[PDB]
Amino acid sequence: TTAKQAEAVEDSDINPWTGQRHSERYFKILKARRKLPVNKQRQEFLDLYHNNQILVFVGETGSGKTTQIPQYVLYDELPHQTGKLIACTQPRRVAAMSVAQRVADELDVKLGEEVGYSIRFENKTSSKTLLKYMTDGQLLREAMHDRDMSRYSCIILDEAHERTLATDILMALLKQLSERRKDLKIIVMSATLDAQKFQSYFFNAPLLAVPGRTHPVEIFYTPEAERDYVEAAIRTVLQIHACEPEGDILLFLTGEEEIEDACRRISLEVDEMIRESDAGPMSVYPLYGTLPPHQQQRIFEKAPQPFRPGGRPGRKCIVATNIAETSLTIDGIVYVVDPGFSKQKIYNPRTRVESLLVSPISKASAQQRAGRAGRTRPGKCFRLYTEEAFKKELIEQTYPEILRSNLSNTVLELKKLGVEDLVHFDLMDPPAPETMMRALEELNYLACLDDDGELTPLGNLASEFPLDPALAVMLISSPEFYCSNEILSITSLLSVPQIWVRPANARKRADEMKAQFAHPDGDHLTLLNAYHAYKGAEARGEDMKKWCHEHFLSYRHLSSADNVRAQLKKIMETHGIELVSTPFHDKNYYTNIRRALLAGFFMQVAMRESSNSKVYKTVKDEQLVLIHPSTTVTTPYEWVVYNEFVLTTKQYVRTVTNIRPEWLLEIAPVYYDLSTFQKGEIKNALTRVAEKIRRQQAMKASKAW
Ligand SMILES: Nc1ncnc2c1ncn2[C@@H]1O[C@H](COP(=O)(O)OP(=O)(O)O)[C@@H](O)[C@H]1O
Ligand SMILES: [Mg+2]
Repeated sequence: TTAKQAEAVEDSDINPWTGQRHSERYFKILKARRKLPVNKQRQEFLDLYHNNQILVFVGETGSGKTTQIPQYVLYDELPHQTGKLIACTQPRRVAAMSVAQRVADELDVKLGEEVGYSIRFENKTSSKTLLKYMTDGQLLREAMHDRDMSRYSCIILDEAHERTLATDILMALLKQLSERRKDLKIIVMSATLDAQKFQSYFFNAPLLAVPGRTHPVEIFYTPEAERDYVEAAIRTVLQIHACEPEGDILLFLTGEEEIEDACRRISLEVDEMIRESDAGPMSVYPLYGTLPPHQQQRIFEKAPQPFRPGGRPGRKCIVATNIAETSLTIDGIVYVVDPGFSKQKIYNPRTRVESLLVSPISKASAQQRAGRAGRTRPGKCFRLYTEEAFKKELIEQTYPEILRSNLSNTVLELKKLGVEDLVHFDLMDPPAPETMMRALEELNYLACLDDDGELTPLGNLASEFPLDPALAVMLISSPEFYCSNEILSITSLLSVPQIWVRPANARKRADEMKAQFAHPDGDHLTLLNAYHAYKGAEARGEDMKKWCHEHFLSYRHLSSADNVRAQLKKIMETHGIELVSTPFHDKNYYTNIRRALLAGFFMQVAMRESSNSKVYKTVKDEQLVLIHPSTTVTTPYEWVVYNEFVLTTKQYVRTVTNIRPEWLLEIAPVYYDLSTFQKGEIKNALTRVAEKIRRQQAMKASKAW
């Protein structure tokens, strides 16, 4: 129970968890581990853990705080083994999976056995699991079925400073739960030191702070901004690899596509650089949210060394998103390239505009990025933006995600959790009252709540799905349109990255191939066609990776979509939701699907303003939009249902499907209650089609007597 006793247990020959003998790797890694900053304060941790129910832990990135602390807890409760588990929550998937693998290696056990991870649609655990690294959202969803979280004896909320939505809701739930369950330990971990609010919130909880031990980082700035930050970044990476000593490079970018393309171009220009120059070898690794486990783990490979000793220093380049900002640490990094951008989620209430958007980072973010370089040795950060700009463009911190998000899912989850008074829920930072209200009416239109604010059977059923309320409701309602299977496929496809691949060498081909999958009526149906082609090839016995390459489709994203589809399907079967399909010979096959979309996306509809323009106008928001140029639809109809709302230089809607206005009035009578529309073109059009519907009811057949 004391620190040295725990160490002596760790030092033993046999593995206490598996009854097998420890490997040499285990002792190598152990001896390595005990050099970490958190180690020398282990005892001080244990004390604080032994005398307190709730504890606040604060340390810099690279301390050991995520990999070591759960293990400290594990070995501490080892002598009196409890039947419950240890949960560590990471706001980022990749962090959870990667760290799970690491701690698996440190405990000398198989991943998914004693140490396991839990992500939405990705479960690497079993009955053997004592330590689970999960996404905070995943734990939040577990709480909905288990309000007291009876399977956990200790819960470690990690990376709390990121102030994500699920983390905050979890903090509230756990504050309220610490009063009921005194047998539950709670450890809140952070990187930013200002956790006095965390203390005050959790009944003045104690604080353990690890002294920062980062080496000095020298910060470099450009003279004047460079418009295209990507090639700036690439030329920077090249200039470093050619004109600097030993070390590894951390290059921050925005998303998957940018990262892959940049990796490829860097690889090319480095390859040519080898044949012509003094520059040594350089391996390049991508790092982003959707990346599969193997490719995640490949970033921890060590750099290649020169062809001949004494010169040509070789190295690694990690082209990562802001995951590498604070969530995880890579050793060997000495240089950091910071273009100053990240993909941030923004939400405007009034305009109802929810969107992902590449935007300027925060001052705090910038400082973290710079900080990573000076861990092992003193390092330098190349910031592409100007110093003056740094000083006065950059917001000082990224505001709480709660403050900038759609709270429909949140309110649904809270209702499922039993919260009967939302506007008093003791969250750390209460959301804007009008925003949460908007969540309430959005839930009202989906018929997930009754007039008493309680869950509709449909709402309760919707909470059982790992989906946004709209998507969930669409899926659940689909049997009424006699196309549940197809809507399942489409839900799955909508829940994974885009499936299209467009390599630089084969663009014209790729595009054309994409066009071959195109359905005339909409993008959802195009996705459906591609997926069906994929399943046909799979059934036929084809090599699906080769088939996907050959057809310019992402095998990763498609297989992922199939995984998601499987899980959603068995959730559907559990709760008695019918799986039905219209015979393809029927003329209503596609119309049933297009209509089925309106069950969940009746609020994301736009109307073409005139024939003299390609401009569409959203319903009840009066937002001017264009159909995104990445459409398989060559003939957009007057009315469209869109899935996404992206903002670049112009406001786009993405993944649109042609619909008939009558369907809006039929499937969505309450929301398209015409008397609740403002004066304008949309109201007039819908009025005309309504009056048209009345003419249609020419029949006077019912009269009986
Ligand atoms: N997947 C991994 N493979 C090898 N080493 C790792 C891995 N993840 C983290 N580490 C090491 O563990 C140390 C502590 O980092 P970690 O505990 O993951 O996060 P935190 O910064 O919260 O402590 C780092 O110095 C890093 O070198
Ligand atoms: Mg960590």
